[PDB]
Amino acid sequence: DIISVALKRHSTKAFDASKKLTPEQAEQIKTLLQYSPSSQNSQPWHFIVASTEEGKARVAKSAAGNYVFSERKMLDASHVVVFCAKTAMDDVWLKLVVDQEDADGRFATPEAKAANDKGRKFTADVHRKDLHDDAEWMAKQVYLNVGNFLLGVAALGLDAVPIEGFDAAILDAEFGLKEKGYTSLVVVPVGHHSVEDFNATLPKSRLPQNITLTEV
Amino acid sequence: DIISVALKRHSTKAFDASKKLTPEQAEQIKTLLQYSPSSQNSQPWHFIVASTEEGKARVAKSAAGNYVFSERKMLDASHVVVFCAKTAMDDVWLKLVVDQEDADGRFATPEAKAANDKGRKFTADVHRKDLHDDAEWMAKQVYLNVGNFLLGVAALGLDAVPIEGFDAAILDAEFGLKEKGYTSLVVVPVGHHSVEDFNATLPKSRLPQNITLTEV
Ligand SMILES: Cc1cc2nc3c(=O)[nH]c(=O)nc-3n(C[C@H](O)[C@H](O)[C@H](O)COP(=O)(O)O)c2cc1C
Ligand SMILES: Cc1cc2nc3c(=O)[nH]c(=O)nc-3n(C[C@H](O)[C@H](O)[C@H](O)COP(=O)(O)O)c2cc1C
Ligand SMILES: O=C(O)c1cccnc1
Ligand SMILES: O=C(O)c1cccnc1
Repeated sequence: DIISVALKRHSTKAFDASKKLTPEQAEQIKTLLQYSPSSQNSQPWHFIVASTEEGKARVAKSAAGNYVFSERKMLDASHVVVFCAKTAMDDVWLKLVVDQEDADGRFATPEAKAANDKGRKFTADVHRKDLHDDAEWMAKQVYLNVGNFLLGVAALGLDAVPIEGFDAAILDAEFGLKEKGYTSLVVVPVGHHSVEDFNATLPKSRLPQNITLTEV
Repeated sequence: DIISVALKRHSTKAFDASKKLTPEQAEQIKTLLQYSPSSQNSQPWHFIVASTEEGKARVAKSAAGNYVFSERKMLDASHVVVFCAKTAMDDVWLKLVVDQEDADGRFATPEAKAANDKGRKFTADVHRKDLHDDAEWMAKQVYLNVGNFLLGVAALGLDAVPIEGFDAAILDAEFGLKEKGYTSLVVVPVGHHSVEDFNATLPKSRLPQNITLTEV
């Protein structure tokens, strides 16, 4: 059951390099990434999935220097996912989203399609013109995908760890993200933990509900 | 299987008001909220869980004006969760987190406790003093909790919808959040969909992976 998974999952501190995802697991993690929800189904994201040693080495360049403890995680995991957010809101993307919704058969009429597009544009306009927070808004949706992903991969029986401990400017330059209109936010290595993962046997710790939660 | 869950879940557009969470499901959703991961185990969040008519009516005040379509969802769902983020980083919270980790038995020595606290404080200081983005950073963690929650509730067999379509200023004032140092970000009604939920029978739509995903 999913509660057992939420209580048993942990942030892996060390991965077993000999243990690779099955072909089926590799496809499943890509499905999890794709099918996350997002505000207005905006999907304001790109994913880099590194599974070769060369690919993972390129991602790990971002952990050089101050983030050296992140490096082994990045190199030793089977697959490494880099979660990127769109930095500017392009109208091309919004059209792409609604054209895909149309192709998938979500609209009964042209008028329903037009209304969906109008709603999405309105929301995007509120964030960019009224709140001046569109970059933040898009990044929040990516963090939502990360949360979905971490629970999903645990429910597949895989070990993972979310990493903010890397240099985003280096990762951006390594993959040319700035010019494509993306920024890297979170790196998530995925695989199986090794016997050196000290966190696997430690109790989980959270604040009590009487501190964080009010019932009304 | 979790992939089936991710592919079958949907944003509910209409709830069945007669269909309530079981007592056990109500406890399980609160556990999901508590046990989400967060950067540095910072847990920079508060949750309001409304299950009474009075409670849910208070939340639904925020679905006024531009947000009237959110009102039915908030009133008709069994339980409504408001996800709030801390707005100022208080040192009291950071001390509380590490004191809880200590009580749960995560540290072998006083030196390991001190190092954990030092790391957490360093990270918090980078966001507040160097990046000037601490509010954004805390809100990102709450969105991560939301993504965890949405998949978890689906795996429990419950329907949900995430809502950004509400008036946060009204919700903040209704519960006195500003003075407590929180801001409401996302409202998630939880329950069972009704036969009027038009989204339950529509195909799910996402951009193809050849647009959103690069393998390296
Ligand atoms: C957004 C995010 C960023 C994180 N960054 C790191 C990181 O850079 N290095 C690391 O060792 N752990 C990292 N963690 C793991 C957290 O410390 C961990 O989630 C938290 O202590 C709760 O423990 P758990 O994940 O075992 O439940 C990160 C977690 C999240 C959610
Ligand atoms: C952060 C967030 C905010 C959302 N806000 C709303 C909302 O205000 N009203 C609504 O009807 N749906 C809202 N949605 C639902 C999205 O439109 C939805 O996730 C997506 O279009 C439909 O895909 P799904 O059925 O896979 O969730 C929100 C989704 C997310 C992730
Ligand atoms: O996804 C939606 O339908 C949505 C998102 C934000 C605001 N209003 C609607
Ligand atoms: O949670 C952690 O261990 C963490 C978070 C950010 C950066 N470095 C470490």
